[PDB]
This record gives sequence, C-alpha cells and structure tokens, in this order.
Amino acid sequence: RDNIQGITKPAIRRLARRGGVKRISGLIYEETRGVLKVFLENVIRDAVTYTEHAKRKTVTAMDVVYALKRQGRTLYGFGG
Amino acid sequence: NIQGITKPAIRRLARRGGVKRISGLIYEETRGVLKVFLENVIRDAVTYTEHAKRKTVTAMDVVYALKRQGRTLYGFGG
Amino acid sequence: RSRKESYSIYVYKVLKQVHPDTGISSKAMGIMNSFVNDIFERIAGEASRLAHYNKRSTITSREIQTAVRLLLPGELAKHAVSEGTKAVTKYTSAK
Amino acid sequence: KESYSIYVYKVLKQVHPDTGISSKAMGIMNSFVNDIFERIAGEASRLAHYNKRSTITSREIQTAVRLLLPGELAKHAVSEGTKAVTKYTSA
Amino acid sequence: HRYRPGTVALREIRRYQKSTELLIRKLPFQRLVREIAQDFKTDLRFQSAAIGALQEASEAYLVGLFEDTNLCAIHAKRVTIMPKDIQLARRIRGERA
Amino acid sequence: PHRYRPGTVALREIRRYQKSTELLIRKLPFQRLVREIAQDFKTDLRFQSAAIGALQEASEAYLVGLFEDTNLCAIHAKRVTIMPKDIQLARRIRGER
Amino acid sequence: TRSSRAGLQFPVGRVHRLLRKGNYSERVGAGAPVYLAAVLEYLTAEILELAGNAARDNKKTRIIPRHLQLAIRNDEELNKLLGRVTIAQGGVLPNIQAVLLPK
Amino acid sequence: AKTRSSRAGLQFPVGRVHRLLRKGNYSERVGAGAPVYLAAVLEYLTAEILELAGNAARDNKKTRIIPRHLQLAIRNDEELNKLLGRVTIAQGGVLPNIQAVLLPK
DNA sequence: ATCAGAATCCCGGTGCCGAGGCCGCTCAATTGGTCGTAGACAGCTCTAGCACCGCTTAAACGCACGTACGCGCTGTCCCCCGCGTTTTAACCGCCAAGG
DNA sequence: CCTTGGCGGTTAAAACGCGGGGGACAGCGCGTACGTGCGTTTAAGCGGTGCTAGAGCTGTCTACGACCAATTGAGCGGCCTCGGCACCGGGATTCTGAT
Repeated sequence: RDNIQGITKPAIRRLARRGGVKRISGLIYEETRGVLKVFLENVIRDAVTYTEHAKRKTVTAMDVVYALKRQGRTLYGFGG
Repeated sequence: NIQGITKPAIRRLARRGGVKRISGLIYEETRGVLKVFLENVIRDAVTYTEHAKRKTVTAMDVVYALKRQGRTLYGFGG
Repeated sequence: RSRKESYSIYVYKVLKQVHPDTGISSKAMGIMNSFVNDIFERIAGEASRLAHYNKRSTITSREIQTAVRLLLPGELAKHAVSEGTKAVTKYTSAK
Repeated sequence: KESYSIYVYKVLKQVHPDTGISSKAMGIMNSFVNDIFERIAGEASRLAHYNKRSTITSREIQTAVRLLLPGELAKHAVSEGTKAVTKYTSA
Repeated sequence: HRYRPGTVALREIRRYQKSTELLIRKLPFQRLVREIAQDFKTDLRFQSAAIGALQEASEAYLVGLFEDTNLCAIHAKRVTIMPKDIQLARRIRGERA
Repeated sequence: PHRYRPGTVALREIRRYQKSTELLIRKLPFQRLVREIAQDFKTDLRFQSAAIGALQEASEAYLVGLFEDTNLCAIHAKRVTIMPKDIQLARRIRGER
Repeated sequence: TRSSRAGLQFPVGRVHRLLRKGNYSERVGAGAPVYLAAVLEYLTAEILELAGNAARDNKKTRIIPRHLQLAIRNDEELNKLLGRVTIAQGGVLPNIQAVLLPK
Repeated sequence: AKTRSSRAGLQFPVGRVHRLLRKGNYSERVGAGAPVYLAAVLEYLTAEILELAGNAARDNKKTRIIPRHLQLAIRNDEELNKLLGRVTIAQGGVLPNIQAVLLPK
C-alpha cells in the first residue's frame, strides 16, 4: 500500500536533471507516477505469465529479460 | 523527378490527416522525408529480389520488407 | 497448375454463422486471410521462444494457452482461452 | 554454459592490445552478440520459408546481413565474409 | 462573392475522411519510384500490384505522420504547421539521429 | 550572503548527473512498489535481485526518454516550464497509449 | 475430420502440417492445433462480429474494408493489438480537433 | 590444421554455430559455408565496435571498458546508433545534451 | 436573429459485374498399425529468498521568501485561401507512313 | 497489307495572382507559481543472522508421438447468375455569411 506515494519529488528532480530538464512544474509528479505504474503493470504481468508457464514460483532475471524483449523495449546487460 | 509531387497532393495528405492551415517549406520537407522512406523500403526490397535471382520485384518481397521495418500491411497477400 | 492456399471458405462459414444476412468483398476476404497469417505467425514465434526458454521441443496446448495470454490483451484473451479450453474438453472427451 | 570471453580477449588484443575490461562490459557484449546472432538467424529462416529452400547456404547469410545492417557496415562485412570463405575454401 | 477562410478546408476534411481511394495518382508516383529504383541495379521490372502496395503504405504513413505533426502544432499554441514541427515529431519517433 | 539568483544550480547538477554512471531511484521503496504491483495477478511470488535491478534500469531509461522528448516539446513551446500535456503528446506520438 | 470431431470450423490437419513445415519444434502434440484453431475461430468471430455491426451502421450488405478499419479503430483492446497494422483502403478515424473548429 | 577455426584463421568456434543452427529449429539442413560466413560476420562486428570502444575508453585514461564507454561509442556512431535504436544498455545513461537556451549568456 | 444562396444529403434508377452458388475432380486428412524416448513424475540437496533488527547518516519535508518565466493582453503586419485565370500532364485516336 | 510512331484532339487537375484577413509574432506588464536555503525530522541503507521453500537437480516408464500404406471425400479449379452498389439527376435540405 501507498508505495506509489513512495516516489519522491527529489527523485523525479534527479531524473529530470539527467533527463536534462531544467524547469519543473508542480502538476507533473502524480502523472509521472501513473505512467510509471502502467508501464510496470504490463511488464510484471508478462514476466509473471512467463513464470506461470515456468512452473516455478520464483521469477528470474532471464524471465524479465525475455518479457521485455517481447515488448520491444529490449534491454541488454544481464543475459538472455 | 522528386518534383512530380504536386502541392495539392500534400494538401490532400493534410486533409485526410485532417490538418487545416499550411506553411511554405512544408512541401520540400515532405518530399525529402518521403524520399528517405522509399529509399530504405525499396533498397531492402531489391535486396530480397537479389536473393530471388529474378528480374522483377515481387509484391511478396515488398510486403516482407515492410514486415522487416515493422510496417506490417495486410490486403495484398502477406 | 500449382494449387494455391486460402482460408476463405472456413471464415466464410463462420461469417455465415454469426451473420446469415451479410455479404463480403473478395479483397477483405484476403485481408482476413492475411490476418490469420499474422496472428498465427506471432503465436508460433512465441511458441518457439517458449521452447527455447523451456529447453523442450514438444508442443502441447498449454504452451498455446500461455502464448495467447502473452500476446493478446486480457479480457479478449480470457474469453478466447475459455473457448479453446471448452473445445479441448469437447474434442478430447470423445475421440 | 559458455560465454565468449577469451574470444573477446583475442579480438581486443588484435585491436587495442593494451586494454582491460570489466565483467559486466563482457556481459553486455555477449548479450549483444547473442541478439545479433538470433536476429540474423531468424531472418535467414524467414529467407528459407519465404523462398521454399530447404536449407541455407552462405548466399542467404550475405543477403540477410544486407537486410539488417546499413551500407558501410554491410559492404565491409560482405568483404570480410567472402575473404573468410576464400581462405577456408583454399585449404 | 468571397467566402471566409478556413471553412472550405474543414468541409473537405469531412469529405476526405470518407473515401479511402489513393490520393497521389499513378503515373507520376510510378515514375518517382522507378527513378529511385534505378540506382541499385539497372532496369528492374515491376508488378503493378506491388506498385499499389507501395502507394498505399506511403500514403497512410504520411497521413499518420501528419496527424502527429498537427497535434504537435495544436500543442504549440498555433494552428499552422511548421517544418520544425515535422522535425520534432521525427525526433520523437527516431528516424533521424 | 551568496544567495545566487538562479541558473548555475540546475545546469550544474545536470552536468553532474551526466558525468554520473549509476541509478537515481533508491532501492527499497521501488522494490516494495514492485511487490505491491506483483501481489495482484498471482500471489506470493519470489524474486532474485538482478531481475529487480534490470527493472529499475529499464524504468529509469524509459522515463529518461520521456523527459528528453518532453524537453524538446517544451523547447518548441518557447518555454522552459514543462506541462503535463507535453508528456501526453509525447506518449501520443510514441503509440504507447 | 477432427474439426468436426472437435465440433469446430477450422481444419486441424492443415494447421498440423503447417506447424511441421514451419520448423516450429521437433515434435508436435495431439491437440495443440485444436486449441490454436479455436483461438483463431473466436478471434475472427469477434472481429467480423464488430464488422457486421459496422455494416449495420452504414446499412451496407457487402463488407468493405473501411468497415474493417473502423471496427479496428473503435474497440480498445483490438486497436492496441493491431497498433502497428495498416490496411489498404483503410482510411482513419473521422476526427476533428475542435480547437481548430471556428468560433 | 585439425580444427576448422584454424582452417578459417578466425577466433570463433564454427561447429558451435552449426550445432546452434541444428539445435535451433532453424532449417532442416545446414550447409558448410553458411556457419563460417556468419561467424566471420560476427567477428567483424566485434572488431568494428570494439574499435570505437577502445577509443572511447582511451578518452578517459582508463584501461578498462565501462558500459558508459560502450553507450558513448554507440551514440557517437551513426550506423550503430540506427542499429541499436530500440536498444538500451545497462548502466548506460545518455549523451550530454545541453541545449543552447540553457548556458548563462 | 434572418434571408439568399451555395453545398451537401438523399431518393429512384439502371446497369453491370463480380460474389456467390455450383459442380466435377485428387490429393492430403484420415485410419490403422508399429517403435521409442521425452517427459511426467518421484524424489535429494543446498541456496537463497525472506524476515528482522541495530546502528549511521544522508536524504527528504516544511517553510521563508523573493522573483521571474507563463501568461493574458495588445498591436501589428504579412502572407496563405481562395477563387479566378490560364496552362500544361496526360490520354485515346490514327493517318502517314515507310517498309 | 503491316507495324508503330511522331503528331494532335480532349480536358481537368496544375501552376499563377491578388488581397486581404485572419492568424502568426514581438512587446507589455504582472504575478503568482516555484527555485533556494535552512533547519528540522526520517527512513533508507548496510551488516549480521536465522533460515527455509523450493528450485535445482537426477532415475524411470509410458504414451503419446513419429512414421507408413489405403481411401476418400472434402477442398479446389472452373463456369455461370443476379441483385448490390456506383453513379446520376431530383429535390430537399442545411451551413454560412452578409444582412
């Protein structure tokens, strides 16, 4: 519960600065939280489905790798 | 050459897009981006036909090249 | 004369089931054939990845189920899984 | 379960022979290599099934490398591949 | 007499959202495609259905890219398009580096 | 004292965070949010840490790209202040609805 | 035919053949093509059902592809599925930004 | 030369790749020249990108390649960047993109 | 508002043409029968995922406060819409051609 | 008597044109949301510690699947019909602006 509100405004600030964003409006943060949430929804749904067919109650890094390759947002680094 | 693209054609493209008011340099910019688009498409299409060892590009190869750019189009047997 | 393929008569019958009083154009029938092609291809590719991320080479219906609910969005997918599962029961219950 | 580590070491000593590397750099490299191998191989399988050819020779691999990589990389890769074909075919 | 501007354009938007027929007619489009196709290997023959496929894909492509560009300009507190808008939309999609 | 009417703070920290390498969102609250989303489709699931680190990596990359195109939308808006419908336009063009 | 023995409409053995010649695995099970065929069957049923409603809208009897593109672009999950999909003789949504409507 | 790698004068195992093709469900049969050809392409790609890796790591007086080096070397390339457009590196970040509207003038 | 009048919609009409019925084939689904190992399953073992807490500390939160980009407004000036006027891409026809 | 080729009628989407009007752009002035600091509070992070599902890993037997001759009728190539839309004039209506 409420770990969606565990997203801090200075973290959003830091992401804007590495993102290169200078000026920050105030109506941004919860919109950011909602987009991040829907993203992670689709991600973990697909990863857990890959693990559903895996017949193992633990999800691996490889699972999340394969699932994000399925979305085409494909990330290297951890093998897969 | 590339100037076979008429102004009211790109205007009709705005109309089916639903765009109201049109500037000037739009026309030449449009022809350029269309050119690069067709460049990549027909390049890998002729690559397909190169592997086909045949002297006519198939519509199939056009379809598969569109798939290769992730631009999947139905309709013409694909 | 080489014999070519279509799926036209099958989905044609299905259309006649769901709408008896309805015609169709030929090009759209080809479009639906391409539609079946595309969906089948994405499913089969997910099946091959199911194989290689499971290090197995047998294909059963369970893999098809998990492939469909990997590809398709939820509510539609669960209805389709229901249809397929009831068909599995009706077939394999008999011969 | 083999990674490609000493292969990378030998390529590296053939190019910048005074250069170290981290572990996770090697991991990203092998991720890269596997991705490229899978993309080319699947595209070659598409060549087979789109062309009804029951096997795959090197010509399919050449045209697939054309289909994936753009111009300069493609031409230099075709050159290197044919040179390897030549030297392996000679002996 | 004279009509007031903007009206006829939107009326033909309502007209041109109806028929899915091809906007660019055939012969000049064919010449352009042939001319670009000239510089890969000499004088390749063509299937006319493939030409229609190229035409369809090109027109739908450009229409959708116009839609995003138009929405960019609507966001830009303006009504008229700019070439920089096309640059912005393409920079979001990632054609050019 | 040396209060400094602004400009060096933001851009200097941009210079620092682009000299930087590692993450920005710290670990535990992100992990707990992940498990709360995870507790919705199949209960009681266990995880290795590298999966979570990949999730954090790709999450921050996703948001970085959102911020970049949002920044260019703002620059085209002749402003430096961001807006929410900037992000909505960016995700409209990205096809991720 | 197994399709009739499954009480369905798509030919099983053609699909079983295509699974073999697709290099899709090494071996092929018994009822996996039945499940896949039923999936296809419900998918095309839903799609063409909405297409039938689209023809009911225009009061047309023969399906034009414009009906197909419209019914794709109306429903949510279907349009998120076929996002990267276009169709010849497709067209788009009849859509007007009312901020560009005159006053 | 007993080994085909020595018969090719290269650095990758070819019969590895041939077994990968066989244990791939890729084709039914696989010829003799295709695995050699593909492995040579792979070896060229490794050497080519590791060139930009070597220069990008040498930019900072560090003997070891870090992931930030790899992302920099990719984004400073044109063909590799359009290659890796949908691609993200772990521990990557992005380029210095300081807009001209931002510097104190 | 409010009328005149362009612009579009919408209703028989007919025509023509392809969708659909239809019908006689033949080749893959079937049917049945025969090896075989892949995997469903039982079970062993040790790792690692989890939970918990104590200590450290740097990181967030609230507020004080100016302040300065965002914005509503303004004037302005200009340059696309559009309707008019030629005007040239493009197409069926075909008479000399020679030949 | 046959190719087949430049020449030429038919015309409709294509390029000018003006004028202006409404929309784009610089300024104006505020102002109120928002950077910045500073002190105050907090939770995260790190290091141990128990610590156990449970995955990770290994024999085994089977049944379902790989594969092979008949068979056969459904699925497929060709033919043939009619009413479904494509457009056309009627006429009616609804936008749109000048009033």
